[PDB]
Amino acid sequence: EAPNQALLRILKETEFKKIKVLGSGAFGTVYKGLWIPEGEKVKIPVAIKELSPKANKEILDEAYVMASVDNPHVCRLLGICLTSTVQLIMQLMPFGSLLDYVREHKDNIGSQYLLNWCVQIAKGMNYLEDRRLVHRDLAARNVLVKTPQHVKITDFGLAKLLHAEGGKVPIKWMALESILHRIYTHQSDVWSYGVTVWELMTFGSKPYDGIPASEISSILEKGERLPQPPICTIDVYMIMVKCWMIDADSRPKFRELIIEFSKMARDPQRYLVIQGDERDMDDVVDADEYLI
Ligand SMILES: CN1CCN(C2CCN(c3ccc(Nc4ncc(Cl)c(Nc5ccccc5P(C)(C)=O)n4)cc3Cl)CC2)CC1
Repeated sequence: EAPNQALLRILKETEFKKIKVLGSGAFGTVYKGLWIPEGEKVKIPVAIKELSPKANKEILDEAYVMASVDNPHVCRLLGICLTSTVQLIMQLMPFGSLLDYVREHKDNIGSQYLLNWCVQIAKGMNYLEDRRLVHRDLAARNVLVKTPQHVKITDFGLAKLLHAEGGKVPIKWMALESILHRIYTHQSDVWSYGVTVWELMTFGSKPYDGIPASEISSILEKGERLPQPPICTIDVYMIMVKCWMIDADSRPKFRELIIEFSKMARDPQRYLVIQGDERDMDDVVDADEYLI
């Protein structure tokens, strides 16, 4: 396989200011912050993630993956910070996760935005497929909003470079072959993409709500799937159901999903039916403009 010439960038802690906690949870807390490269006269809005030798081992594996990807629909790592427990410095996505955003603004989200997000997530995933990377945890919570017009895929803690494995994982986004056999493919990412689209089309509902994860395996086996969303035409709902087929070779490819959702994005009202669809920081630079 080709040699990975990606540059790991080490960043000085004295160059960052942690401003507020963006989130806390199972992982180490994520901070909003400012990165001021010395002598460069730029202020770069960043998100800093920190969770012990087991912690540093897991965070440098994610830094390995994120340092090796360069696409507009994939979250970008700026560098790492050599703290006793290593810090991941990434680009700040000001609007949070697409899951939260779609819930907070459901009364103002139209069909043009929903289908454009579907195109953009598929472009991210098609890029990860070109790089032989299996994300394994695609979900609306792992798609971040830079602007409502631009979204990027952001969580690589489970990603693997093509997969058999052992460990904890989110069952309600997983392809049935993964639940039963711990197998993962780009095609099983397609299954989670369908669930992610369903999360968007229902303005942020939880799949298989109030059903134990232990039950999900046999619900899927008997032939059951997630319901058609109210806003959804059979055209859109059929694409989801195709991602949830049993034969993984039968599900669509990410390059085909780009085409399909792109076509539906030219006549959005024909494919999604939503009521009232028609209706000192001077030196700040976004990470996407600060190159080297
Ligand atoms: C209902 N209230 C009203 C306020 N809303 C919250 C909205 C969600 N929040 C938020 C999270 C992230 C950003 N930007 C951001 N950029 C870049 C990154 Cl890497 C990032 N990572 C991150 C952050 C927190 C949790 C998890 C992660 P992960 C594990 C996906 O890496 N986050 C901006 C915001 Cl606002 C905080 C404000 C919702 C809650």
